[PDB]
Amino acid sequence: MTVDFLSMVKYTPLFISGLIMTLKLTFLAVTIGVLMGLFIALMKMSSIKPIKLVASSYIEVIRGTPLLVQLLLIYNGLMQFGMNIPAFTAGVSALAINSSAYVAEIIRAGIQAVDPGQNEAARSLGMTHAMAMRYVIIPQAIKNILPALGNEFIVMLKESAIVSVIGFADLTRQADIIQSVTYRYFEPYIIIAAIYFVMTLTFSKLLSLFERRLR
Amino acid sequence: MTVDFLSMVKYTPLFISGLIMTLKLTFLAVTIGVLMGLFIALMKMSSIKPIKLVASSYIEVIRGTPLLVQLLLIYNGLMQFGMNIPAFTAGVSALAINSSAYVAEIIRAGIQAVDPGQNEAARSLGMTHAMAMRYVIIPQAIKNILPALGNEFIVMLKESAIVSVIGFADLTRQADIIQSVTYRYFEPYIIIAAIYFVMTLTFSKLLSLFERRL
Amino acid sequence: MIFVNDVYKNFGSLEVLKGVTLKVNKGEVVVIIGPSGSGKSTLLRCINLLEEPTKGEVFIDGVKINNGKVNINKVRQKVGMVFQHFNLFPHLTAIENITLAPVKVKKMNKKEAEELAVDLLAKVGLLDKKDQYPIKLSGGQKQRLAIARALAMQPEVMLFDEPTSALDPEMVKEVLNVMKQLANEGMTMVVVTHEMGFAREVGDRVIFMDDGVIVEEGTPEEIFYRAKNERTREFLSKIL
Amino acid sequence: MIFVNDVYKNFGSLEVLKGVTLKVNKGEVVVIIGPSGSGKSTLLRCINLLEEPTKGEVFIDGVKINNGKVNINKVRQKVGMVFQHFNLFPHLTAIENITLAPVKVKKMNKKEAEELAVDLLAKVGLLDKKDQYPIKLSGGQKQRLAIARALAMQPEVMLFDEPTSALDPEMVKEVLNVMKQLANEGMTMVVVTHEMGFAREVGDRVIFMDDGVIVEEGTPEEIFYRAKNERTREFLSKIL
Repeated sequence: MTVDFLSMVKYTPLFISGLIMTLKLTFLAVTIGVLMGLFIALMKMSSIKPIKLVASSYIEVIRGTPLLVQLLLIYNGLMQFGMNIPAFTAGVSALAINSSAYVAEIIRAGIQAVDPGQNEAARSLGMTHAMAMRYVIIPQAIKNILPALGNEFIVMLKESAIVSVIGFADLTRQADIIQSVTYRYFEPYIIIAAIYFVMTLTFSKLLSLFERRLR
Repeated sequence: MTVDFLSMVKYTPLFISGLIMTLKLTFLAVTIGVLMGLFIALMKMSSIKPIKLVASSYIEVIRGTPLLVQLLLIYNGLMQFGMNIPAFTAGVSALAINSSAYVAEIIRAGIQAVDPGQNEAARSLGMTHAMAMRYVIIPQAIKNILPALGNEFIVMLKESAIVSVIGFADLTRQADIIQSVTYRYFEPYIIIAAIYFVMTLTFSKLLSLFERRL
Repeated sequence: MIFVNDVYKNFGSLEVLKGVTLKVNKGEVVVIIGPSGSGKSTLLRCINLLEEPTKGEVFIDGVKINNGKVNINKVRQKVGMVFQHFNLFPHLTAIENITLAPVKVKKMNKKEAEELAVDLLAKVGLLDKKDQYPIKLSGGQKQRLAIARALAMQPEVMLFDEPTSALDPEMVKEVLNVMKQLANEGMTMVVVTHEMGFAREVGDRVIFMDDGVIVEEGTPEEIFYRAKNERTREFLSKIL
Repeated sequence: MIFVNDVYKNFGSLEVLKGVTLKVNKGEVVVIIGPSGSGKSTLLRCINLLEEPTKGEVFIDGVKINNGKVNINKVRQKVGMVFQHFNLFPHLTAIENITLAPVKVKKMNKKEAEELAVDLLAKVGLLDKKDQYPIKLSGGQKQRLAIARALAMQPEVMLFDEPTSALDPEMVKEVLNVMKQLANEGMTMVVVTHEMGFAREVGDRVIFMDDGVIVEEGTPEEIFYRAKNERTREFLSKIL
C-alpha cells in the first residue's frame, strides 16, 4: 500500500522477542567458538606435524568458505543420516565453528603482535619458552586479543541473522511473521535493521571504551 | 541413505552453471560497489558538512547492519510498492551497496596510511593540497588500496552464496536443485564448499602475488 | 625576515612552547639546541606554519602569516624545510623529486627544471643517481637529495629539522658538509641539531632551549665556552 | 672464555657474517665498531645464540653450544645481554623486572631476590623508581634498569648491543658511566657501539668490522691513532 510504521507498533513484543533471540543465539555461539578457537590455536602451536596440518586445514577451509554453506551443511546435509537437529542447535553449531576459526587466528596474531624483543629479553635472562610464555608474552597477547574477540562478537551479531532462512525465530525472522498478518515487508525490515544498527553502535561503544581500560 | 559422491558426477553442468553464476553476480557487484564506494568516499572528504554527515551515516548504517536484511529489504520490502525486481538485480544491488560502504572505508584508510611526512614535504615545497594529493599522496594511497579491494572481492564471493535464499541460481542454490532429484543434501554441499574453497585459495594466491610486486 | 613573536603551543595538556620569540635576518646561521622535549622542533616548525601557534604570531618578510589572511603556499615557497626523516617522494626518481615542485608550483619549463636539477645533483654529489629511486639511496644520499630538492625551489631561508639524527654515524659528515657549504655561500639557515661541531664551525648564533623556553643565547663561543646560565652548563656537560 | 670460531651467517641471500673469529678472556672489555652492515650485532648475538651460525662453532667456557647437545638456558644464565631498545617487560614494575628471572629460573627466595633488586637499583641509581613501571621511565632510566635486571642473574660476561643508540644525547653519559663502572670492576664485556669515548676510557681491545669481516683489531689507541688498514682509516675519518 503505502508506508505505515504506526501499524507496526503493536508488534513490539515480536521484535523484543526476536531481539532477545538474536542475543541468546550469538552469546552461546561465540562462547563455544571461543573455547573451540582457543583449542584450535593450541593445536597449531604443537610440534607434532600432523596436528598442525589439521588445525591449518580446519582454519583454512572454514575461513575460505561461506557461512551459509556451513549452516545448510549442518541442517540439511545431516537429514539423510536420520538426523533432525533443531534450527537452534544448527545455527549455534555453525556459528561456533566459523567463530572458532576466526578466534583461533585472532589468538595467533595477538601473540605474534607482541614485540619479539620481549621474547629475546626473556630467553636471554635464562627463561625457557614455557616460562617466557607464562610470565612475559601471554599477559600482553591477552591485551591484544580481548579487543579482537570483543569485536568478533559484534560481527557474529550481524552474521547470525542468517539463521532466519533455516526457520529460526530470530530478529530477522519476525519480518516474515509480521507480514503474514500485515502484507508489509518494508516497514518491519526498516525497524529490524534499525535494531541491528542500535545494537551494533551500543556494543562498539562499550568495546572501545573497554579497550581504553586496557590499552 | 549413506554417502555416494560418484552419483554427483552427472550433475557437473549444474555446479559449473552455478559457479559461473556466482562469478557474474560477484564481478558485477564489486564493479558497481567500487564505483559507488569511491563516490561515497569523495563525499566524506567534502567540507560541505551535510554531505559528510550523509556519507558518514550511510557507511555507519550499512556496515553496522546485516547483508541479509539489506537483500530482503530490497527484494521483499519493495514488493508492497508494486515492485518485482528479479532475484539477480536484488542481489547485485545489495552486494554493490554493502561493498560500496566497505570500499569507501578502504579508500579513506589507504589515504590515511601514507606517511604524513609525504604531505608535509609536499606542502613545504609550495604545492597546494590539490597538487600534493594528485602528484604525491594519491599515487601511493592507490598501492595501499588495490590489495584491499582485491581482497574485498574474495570476501564478496563467500557473501554471494546468500542470494541463494532469494532463489538465485548461484553455486549454493544447486544443492537444493540437485537434492530435488537425488534426496541428497550432504554430498552436493560438500562439493559446493570445496568449490568456494578452491575459489578463495586461487584468488588469494593471485592477489598476494599481485601484492608482493607493489 | 623571520620573526616568531611570543608564541605558545599546546598539544592537549602538553605545553610545548611557553612564550618564545625568535628573529633571524638575512645571512645568519642560527642553531637551536636543547634536551629532548625542549620545544626546539616545534619552534622551528612554527616558522613555515607546519605548527600553528596557540598564541602569538609569526611574520616572514614583515607580513603576518598566521592570521588565515595569507596564501601559505606562497610562504612555503620562500621558506624551505629539510626533514629529520628525509620525506622523499618514493614513487619519483631523484631528478623527478627535484623538478616536481618547480614544474608544478613555479610553472617552470621542463628543460630548465631539468638543468636546475642536474646542477643541484652535481652540487650535492648525486649526479650518477639522477634516475635512481629513493630506495636505492643510502641515508646520507637521501638527505643530500632532500637538500637538492629543497634548493631547486630557491628559498631565501632554509629550515633544518635535525637533518642528521636518523643517519648512521658514518654518514653524518657528508650531509653536514653540504649544510656548511650553504652556510658559506651566505644562505640564511635555522638548524635544529645534536651536532655541536657544525654550530661551532658555521653557526653565527646559538640558541639554548629548555622546558619550552629560550633560556640563554649568544655566539657559538659565548655559549660553548663562557655560558652564563646554569642549565646551559649542565646540558653542555652531559653533551660535550 | 668466549670463543667464536670462524662462523658464517646468512639471512637468505644476505650474507651477514663471512668468516669471523673472536676470542675474549675473562676480564677483557672488547669493543666492536664499524659501518652499518658490518655484522657487528650479528657476531655479538652469536655469542648467546640469539642467532644461529650457518657454519662455524661457538664455545663458551670451552664447550660448544651450537651442536644442539647442550642446554641453552643454562648457557644464557652465564651470558648477559643488554638490548639497543631496552626490551623492558612493560606490565612489570622495576623491581619485578629485576626479580622475575632469578625467582623463576634460579628459584631464589622472594625476600632474597627482593634485597638483591633493591641493591642493584641503588647501584644504577634507581631506588626511587623501584616500584614504577617503565612507561614512567626516561630512556636513560630504562637502560640503567635493563642493566640492573641483567646483572641480577649474575653473569660472568655481559653482551651489549648498541645500548646507547636509541638515547637522547643528554642521556648517553649516564648509561655509559654505569657500563664503565662495571668495566672497572672487572666484568667481562663485549660492547657494540658508536660511542668511541667508551672504548677510549675503559676498552681493552677494539674490533673493526666491515662487510661481514673483522678487518683490523688492536688496542684502542692502536686503532684510533695508528690504524694500519685503509678501510679502517676511511671509517674512522668519517666517524672521529
